Parts: sequence; structure tokens; C-alpha cells
Amino acid sequence: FQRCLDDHKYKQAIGIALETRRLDVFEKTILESNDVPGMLAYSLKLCMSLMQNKQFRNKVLRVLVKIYMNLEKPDFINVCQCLIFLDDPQAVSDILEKLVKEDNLLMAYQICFDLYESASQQFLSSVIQNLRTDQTLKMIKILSGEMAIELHLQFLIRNNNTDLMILKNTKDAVRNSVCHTATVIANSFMHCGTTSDQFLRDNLEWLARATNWAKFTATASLGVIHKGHEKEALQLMATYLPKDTSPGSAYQEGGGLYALGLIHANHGGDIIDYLLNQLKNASNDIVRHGGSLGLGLAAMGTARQDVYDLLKTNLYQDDAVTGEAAGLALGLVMLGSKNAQAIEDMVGYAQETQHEKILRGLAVGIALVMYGRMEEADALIESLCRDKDPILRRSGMYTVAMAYCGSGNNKAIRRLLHVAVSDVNDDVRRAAVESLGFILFRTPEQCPSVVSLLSESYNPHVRYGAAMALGICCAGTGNKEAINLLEPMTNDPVNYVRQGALIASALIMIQQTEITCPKVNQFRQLYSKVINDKHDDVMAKFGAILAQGILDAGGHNVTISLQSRTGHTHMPSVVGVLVFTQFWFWFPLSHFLSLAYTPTCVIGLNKDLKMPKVQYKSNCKPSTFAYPAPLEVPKEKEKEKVSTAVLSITAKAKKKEKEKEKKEEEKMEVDEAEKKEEKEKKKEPEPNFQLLDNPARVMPAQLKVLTMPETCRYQPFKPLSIGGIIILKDTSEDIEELVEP
Amino acid sequence: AVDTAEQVYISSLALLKMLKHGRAGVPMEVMGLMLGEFVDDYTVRVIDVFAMPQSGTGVSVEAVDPVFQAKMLDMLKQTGRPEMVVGWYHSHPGFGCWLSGVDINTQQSFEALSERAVAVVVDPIQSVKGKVVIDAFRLINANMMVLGHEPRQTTSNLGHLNKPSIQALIHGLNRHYYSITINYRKNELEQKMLLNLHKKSWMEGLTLQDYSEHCKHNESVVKEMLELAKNYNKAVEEEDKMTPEQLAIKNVGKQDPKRHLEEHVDVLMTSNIVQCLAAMLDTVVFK
Amino acid sequence: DLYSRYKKLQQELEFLEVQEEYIKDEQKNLKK
Ligand SMILES: [Zn+2]
Repeated sequence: FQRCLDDHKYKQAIGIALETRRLDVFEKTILESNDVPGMLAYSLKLCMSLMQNKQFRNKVLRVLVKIYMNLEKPDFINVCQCLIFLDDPQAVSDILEKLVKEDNLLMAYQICFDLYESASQQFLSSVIQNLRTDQTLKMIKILSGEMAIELHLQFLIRNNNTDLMILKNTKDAVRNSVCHTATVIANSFMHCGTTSDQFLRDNLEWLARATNWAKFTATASLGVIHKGHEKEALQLMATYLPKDTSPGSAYQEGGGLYALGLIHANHGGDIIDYLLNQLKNASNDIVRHGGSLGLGLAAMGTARQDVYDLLKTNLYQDDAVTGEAAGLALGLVMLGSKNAQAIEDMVGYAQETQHEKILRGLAVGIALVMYGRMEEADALIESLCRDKDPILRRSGMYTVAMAYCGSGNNKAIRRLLHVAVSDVNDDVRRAAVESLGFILFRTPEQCPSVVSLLSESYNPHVRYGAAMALGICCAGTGNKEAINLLEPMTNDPVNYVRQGALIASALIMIQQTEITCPKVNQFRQLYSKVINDKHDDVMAKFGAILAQGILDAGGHNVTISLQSRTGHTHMPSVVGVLVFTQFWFWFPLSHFLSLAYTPTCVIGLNKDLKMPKVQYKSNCKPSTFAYPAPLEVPKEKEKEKVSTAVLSITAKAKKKEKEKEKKEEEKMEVDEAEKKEEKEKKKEPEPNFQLLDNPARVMPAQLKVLTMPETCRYQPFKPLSIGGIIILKDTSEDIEELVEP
Repeated sequence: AVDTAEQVYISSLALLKMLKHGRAGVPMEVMGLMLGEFVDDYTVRVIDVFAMPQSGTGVSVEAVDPVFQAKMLDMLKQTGRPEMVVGWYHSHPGFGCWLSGVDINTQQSFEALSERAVAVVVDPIQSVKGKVVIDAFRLINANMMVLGHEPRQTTSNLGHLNKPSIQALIHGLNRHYYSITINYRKNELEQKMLLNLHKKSWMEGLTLQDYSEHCKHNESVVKEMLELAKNYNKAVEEEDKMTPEQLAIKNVGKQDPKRHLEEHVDVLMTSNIVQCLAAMLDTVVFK
Repeated sequence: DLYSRYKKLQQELEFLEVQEEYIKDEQKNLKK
């Protein structure tokens, strides 16, 4: 190592220093002489990307924050890149109280936004308890995440690019089947978070045609449109109460309660208490669904005891139909908890009951009670796989997915795929090969190489979960190798594996134009083909209409990503996607994918209210992309002719007629002309410097090619190469131009 | 408040009573009852099946004997378990499965008395090889003529288990009755006792079949394997550019070069090793 | 680069040992 000191190159030194687990040698190579003090930026990504163990990982991560505190400026990156992994609540609260104490409310204002976007529930609830132990009330709201929601609501109400006619050209092709549910899940997706009501307004008699569970689904879709609508939604569905809609319709009032849960997800308030008091005073059966699904969704990740107690005595009712309702919600309130009583009561209750709906609700629930434990589940992981209950073996496969999310464990991928080949039920073979993407989504290079040969199996159940493994591993990238695999998958003989190929195709290419990847316009007309064909299966075209809703979700402004901004992983985008895969067993679980709709936006709010109108531009390399025009080109074709092929004596007859024009045309008068190259002229001087205001949609590809106006004086604070929210460093004087609709 | 994509659980003990009693009276369309429990809205289970004495009429409402009914139910109350009847079945030998015009009237009688009263149709003489032509059905109303018959809902397990077959939709499918799915209440301690007791051999595992026919069979394969090797000589020394990817495909015959080859080498290997290895063990074990 | 190449060779090596494992396992289970 002294030779590595005599190297003067110290990345050679830092290799051995992390091999032999010694850490004072680690500290000295960064507190060396002045040779690039951003070696910590190399070492952070080195510990971020390729560290398998977690036992000494936090130790190396917290010997980093010793030199970050000993660095000149503490605030910027070290908290939300290290301490949220190291989950120290009061360490964050104290040093941010330090940052307020020197009267520095500009960068503490930044780090609270970055903390709320990245870090999870109950870490923010724990730090905000140690907050209150004004500008303090300013940092209450931006750590409780209040005003981040309304600006996110402000972005989507300003920007809305949906073609109304696309859903009209699918609506008229719907026969008297139960594709009405497939349409109302489509417009809810592509008006999610928009608060736009026109399809629940104009064709309202058509909406009243489908019944008895579409009424449950359609009024659940109403909560999807009003996602993040905190106070205005409670007075909105103060029209459709659980005692004012209809004394004969419980599906109306049941899905209303589930719609309140879809609005206020990850938001504690009176609505938890309001939904708790209506599970006290409840009707017979199908008020207890959307009550419990809504209540477990609003109390997700809270580990709240009082709601957890009554969901048990809801579960021990042994009612057949609320068993799916209770078991899903019982896991959501204990998500990532690792409780003694929760696993034991739910795996205890999973045998003496005599239905299997009750098993399927508790299937996902006991998989979701543990989340990212990474070694701490293996006694339960082994015990669920050994049992002779096929649903409980299937649930153990979801559990090993959710405990090992984003880790390249060889022990996972060995054990998870050994049962994929060997096991005798086919449903457990799916959830084996559906768990592939949950553990490998962080490195999407491997998932085409490992699922491609399983996509050509002999049974369709392996080929089904092969297709949705591509949909979840490569989440929203332009991978095009997964698209290369899905091309014969959507042309399968079996119907439901065609369905899964359509939905996985819709997941991979959201917000991607033709120049981004060429297979976009191939698949949009392919969706159009199998939705306008009359002799295809309803189940085969169910995925097609749902692929319409995914592909333009939120008016080309939201996206899905299990991966977050700052290297951290989402808890809602993982829970939102896997309970969405339980749409075979229950269609109204399809609303849960709206939890994973993360926005594509940059907002330059510098003060608490001040969002200045700042025009800044991108520098896309030869041309433009991004968020195209709607297509209104139905047809107007004409048969109009059959060409006269008379090659008889006409041939010499027309020739002597052309001689008759050689006396008439060139000897009396002829002059007519037109000008060339006017239409070629305007194309080449084009931009690639497109200025943008700051409600600004931005692709996650073009985050790196956008540039602040250096000719403008107002510069941002954070390095502006990644989308989300930043603050402006407002320099001079005379600030104006605030805008709110 | 309407039907879904339901589920029918039949016990393992039921199914053997079904297709033995059907195979017994193969010409004459046997008849029996179906005894289980309506467990919830949209699953149903049946645990037990007993037959019926056959009348001159055949499968109809008159073959249901009410005095044989209550007496058979009575002597199952005190022994085993009492439960409610959940349907009925009959055997259709000459064709797979569909409710006839007399089948549809006796379904009306039971669905008026009971909740749904699932019928079962079993073809014994078609169910032979490794699959069983058994199907279950349920009569649909005509009051929903302006609404969706088969009122199914929020699930994706309707396109499985059968597409509606052409020989069954030519009859009252799908405007008089609907199909319903069948899977089996299959458990351990009945699975293993039927596995291990039907196919087992203990002392046979180290017998000899000794050598007068074993070493004779070692002549029985080698001889044509010699001639088939000479046929293997023929194609390999041929090796002409007759567009050899076309020359290989225009003479597929389940024949010489690899198909009628080492398949024999496998059988010569497996027979002689298992013979000689069991021979060396008996010298080891017995003194 | 000299350390980052070394870990990327390990991660791929761990991966394509797993893929040769189950294909050898699947081909056994496919013969039945
Ligand atoms: Zn009959």
C-alpha cells in the first residue's frame, strides 16, 4: 500500500483497501493530500452499484459521512445518498436544525424535497417527530410532503395531451361483452392524476349499461382520475356517500370507499379515521371490500395498530367474499414490518379455512409483510415452499421476490428458478418466473438473456410469466431486445399469453416516439388491429384495450419506474406493480398500477410559493422528439375506376392524336410553370434549442442534454441533469411573473 | 347478485364411483346422485356419490326414487357423515357431453328445489386413454335474454379449462345452459397411498430373469444392429453434394443414421448393466 | 477502470454459472 501511495494514483490503492475489509486505509486515501477530493464520489457509486453484503456496507457508508461532516459544506448529497440507507432519523433532524440555525433556509429547502422524493414512510414520520422536539412550520410541510403533491397536481392539470378519438375508436368497436370494464380501466389510466371528467359525463347512458361489478370498477376509476386531490376530493365524493347513492346498490358505495383510498394513498389524516369509523358502521358485504381496500391503502407502511386489530376481526369473520379484501389490506398496514404476530396469525389462518379466495388474499399479504429483509425471511421462505398447499407455495415465491428486490443474489435466482422448472402446479410456475424481474430490475442487461429461452417453453404458463417478466425488469427503457423477444410472443396461438405480451409491450414503451425506438408505430397499429378484429378472443383483446390505456397514461406525462431518482428504490412502485399482476384473480386490483405513475417533470420553485417563469432549453443531437401530435386521419378512399386495358387498334389511334396536338400546342400558345425548393428550404434551419417554461415535461432520456440559460442570470442550485424538482438561486432584484390557474 | 366463473370440487372417492358405475352399465345410461355441500357463493364441493336403481324409463325424473332417496340418506346420517344433495349425474355412452331434452327437464326439477344443483355428464367408453370426458353444467334462464347470459365477471380463468367445443355448442350451449370448471380436491395421504400401492415391487427389485433369456436377448439385438450398421456405412460413404440439406430432408423415414442407431445401444446398455450390477450385489449380500 | 472491470467480470461469471445450471436442469426435466 505504500507503493500505492508512491503510485500517486490511489484508485489502485482503494481496490485492495475494500478487499481486505480494512477501513483506516480507506479513510487515509480520501484524507490524503490534494489529489482529486471527489474520490468519495467514485467510492459512493462503488458502494452503491456492486456491494452485495449489507453488514459492512453501512460501515463503509458511515465512515464516508465522517469525512462529509469534516468536509467544508455538509448539506448537499451526503444525507440523501447515505443516511437514508443508514436510516438514522434524529441525525437528519439535528443537522438540518443546524442548517436553519446559521440562517440558511435555501439549501435546507432543497434537501427536504430530495428527502421526501427518495426516502420511505416511517423514516420521514420518525424524523418529523424529532423535528418538533415559522420556518420550522415551513420544514414541517416540505417534510410531510404536502406542497410537493399540489405542484405535482399543478403540473398535470396544466399539461394534458390525450386524443379523445383514440378511445372513441375503441369504444364503438365494443360489442355487448364485458369489455366495458376494459374501456373504463383504459381512460382511467390515460387520465390518471388529471382530474378530467368527460367520459363519465358525455356517454353516461353507455356507462350505465354494464353492471353489478363494473359499477364497483367504474366508481373506483373515478378515484384514479383524481389522484392527489387532497381536500377537493373529499368534498367531491361528498356527493357519492355510503348512505346517499342507493339503498339497493352497495357496489356504488363500496367502490366509493375504495376510490377514497386510491386518492389519499401514502397520506395519513382524518380519512384513515373516517374510513375506520365506517368499518365500524358497515353494511353487509361489498361495503366491507372497498372500505378495507381503501383503509389498508391509506394506512400503507404505517404499522398502525388500531386499524391492524379490526382487520384481524374482519379476517376472522370467515366470510367468503371479504377474504380477498381483508388479506391484501392486512399486509399493506404491515408492509416491511417483520412482525411476530402478523406472520404467525396469517400463516396459521391459512389452513383451517376452507376457501381459496381467502388463500389468495393472504397469498400476497404474507409476501408483502416482509419487504427487503435480504436474509431475515429465509425461515419463512423455506417453510412456505415446502407445504403441500399450491397457493402457499405460490405465495412463498412472491415472498422471495419482495424480500430480495434489486439484489443480484445467486441464492435467490438459483432457488427461485429451480422450482420454476420442477414444480407440478402451473400457477406456481408462473409466479416463479414472474418473480424474475423483481430481483433483477436494477440491472436490465441480464433479463433478456435469462428469460428468452424460457419464453419458448412447452406449456403456456411458463410462456405467460416469461412475458410479464420482461414487462417488469426492463420497466420503461428503450431496451429493444425485450421488444425483439415479444414479437412472436404477441403472435402466439394461445390467447392469454398473447394478452400478456400486449400488456408487457405497453409497459416497456411509454413516452417513446418513433425516433426513440422504431417499434412504436409497429405496435400501435398492432394494438389497433387486434382490437378491431371481430374474430379474435375477448381475453386476447382485453390486453389490447388495456395497452391503449397504459401507453398514453397521464397525457404522456407520468412514467413507471421501480428505480427512483437518487439510487433508492420505491416502495409504492414495487407494491403497485405486483398487486397489479393479480388481475387474473380479481379485475379491480388493476387500479393499483396508478401507484407507480411517477411524473416526468422539472419545476424550478425556489421560494415556498415562487415558481418563476424561466425559459430553458434542451440540446437534442440532430433533431427533435418528445410528446407528439394527435392523429385525426380516419380515411377517405375511392374505388373510382377500373383501368381500360384495350390494347387494340386504339394504340395507333391515340398516336395520331398526339400528332394532332403537335400542330395545336406548340404553334399557338403554351406557357405554364411552377417553382421548386420552397418546401425544402424551411426544414434545415430548424431548432434543437427548444426553450421550455417550468411546468416542463421532460423525458428521462433527455435529462442530460438540457441546459440552463447562461445568458440569463438566474441559475439553479443543484446540478441540473436529472428530473424532479430543484430550486433557483435567484441573483439580483425585481422578481415577477408568478402563475397559477 | 348473479353468477360468476365458479368452481366445482369433486373428491377423489367420487370420481372412481362415477366411471366404474358408468362402465358397469355401458349400454344402458346409468343414473346416480351427487352428495356434497354448497360452501359459498361461487365455489362448490362434493365429497360423496351413490348410485340409483335403474328403471325402464331411463334418465328422467321418474328414475329418482323418493323412498330409495330418504332411506339411503338415513343410513348415511349415522355412519360417515350426513350432508345435503348438490346434484346428480348420468352416463351418455354414444357421445361426449350435452344435456338432452329429458336431461333439461330433470334439471328444472332440482334447481327449483335446490340452490343450483349442478349436473354431471360422464362418457365412460370415450374416457379411455389418459383423459376423462367429464363435464358439469348448469341451466340458464331465459329472463336474461336482453342481458348477458353466462353473467361472468372479474376474473381471467374463463378462457382456460375448455374452449366451448363444437360438438357441445351445437346443443343447448350456450343459450340453454352453461359450462362450469372442474378441479380436484386432491390431497396427500390419498395421493401417496394410491401411488405406492398400485405400482410397487419389493423383492422383484433384485431378481435376475436370469441368463437363459437375458443372454439370448443379447443376441437378439446385435444381429440386426450389424445390418443396420452396414446401412449406416451406406449413407456416410455416400456423402454427395446433392444439396445435402435437401438430401437429408427428402429421406426422413424414422430410419438409419441416428434414429435407428444408438437407441439400440441404449437398450443393450441398460439391460446388461442392471443385470450384472444386481449379480454382483447378490454375491456381496448373500454370504 | 482497473478495479471496475474486475467486479464486472465477477458479476457476469456468477450469472452465467446460474444459467448453465438450470438449462442442464431443465433439459433433464424436459426428457420426462
Ligand atoms: Zn341425459
